[PDB]
This record gives sequence, structure tokens and C-alpha cells, in this order.
Amino acid sequence: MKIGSVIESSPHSILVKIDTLKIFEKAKSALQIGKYLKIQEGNHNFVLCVIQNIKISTDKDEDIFILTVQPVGIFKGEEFFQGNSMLPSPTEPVFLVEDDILNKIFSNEKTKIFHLG
Amino acid sequence: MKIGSVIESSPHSILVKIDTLKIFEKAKSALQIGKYLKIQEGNHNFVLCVIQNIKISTD
Repeated sequence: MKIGSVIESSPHSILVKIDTLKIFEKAKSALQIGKYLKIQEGNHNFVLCVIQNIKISTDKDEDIFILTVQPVGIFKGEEFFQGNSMLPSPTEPVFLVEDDILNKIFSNEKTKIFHLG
Repeated sequence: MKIGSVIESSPHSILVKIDTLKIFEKAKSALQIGKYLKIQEGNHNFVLCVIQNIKISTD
């Protein structure tokens, strides 16, 4: 919906399809190797994944963008967990990710904060 | 029939098919990690099968 939908799947990797032209160029800053994405995976959950490979298909008049992602965890409500088993199926949109949630993940209340960089 | 038919039979895996998109939309809630399906296998002896973390391959 926001950027695209998932097409294929596997017990180790997830394959995502992204529309071309305006959508890719508008949000090309956040579409790089090593960054993060979130997938709906049902109704109220969300699965966090990291980008590993980006390709463009043009042969046989099939111009489209294809991404490979690997999950890292699932956050339910306002808290983050690790080691997710439930995984998304096709017709599931991807809704990008912001930086405030990343700040919340890496710096929780108390937890004996020790800064690194 | 109910969901689909069998494409390939092999000693280690069975390749199955789904008829159309409406069936997939209705049964999306039951095709995911660790879900179970049964195949006819002759007259009445059903065979239980297991599927992986996600169960799809759109082609």
C-alpha cells in the first residue's frame, strides 16, 4: 500500500515487490542496504526487517523493483520483542519506518544507560 | 476441489496448487507457520502434512 506488497516468502527470507517511477524516487533516501522496514503481518502486529538486496527488473517488459528482507523481531503495542515466529503472507503492505521508534528501541527508561555513540 | 489439487509427487516433498484468488483470500488465516493440511490419498486414508513459517509461492 504505502510502498508495495510482499509477493514470495520463505522460512529464512522475504521477497518484496515495489512499484517504479514516483514511489521509488520519492523515498529513495530510506531505501538502502542496512536500513529497516516494517510489514503488517496480520491485523495489529508488525514485523521488523532489514534490507539485504535491491534489484530492478526490466527484461520482458517487467519494469519493477524487487527487495530481499530478513526479519529481526516483532513489536506488539508499544514494546519490542525478539525472535519472531509468526511471519507475513502475501497481500501485506509495507509502511516504512521512522527514527523516533528506533530511538525508543535503543534507549529505554532506566536500563542502566551507558552511551556508546 | 475444496482448496486445490496436487501438482507433483516426490519422495521428499509434494507440490500442491490453489485454484483462484478468492480461495486464498478466504483461507489466508489458515495458511501460515506450522499449519496443517490433509490430502485424500486414495479412497479415504487421509495423509497429514506440515508447512513452513510462511506458505506461499506466487508465480
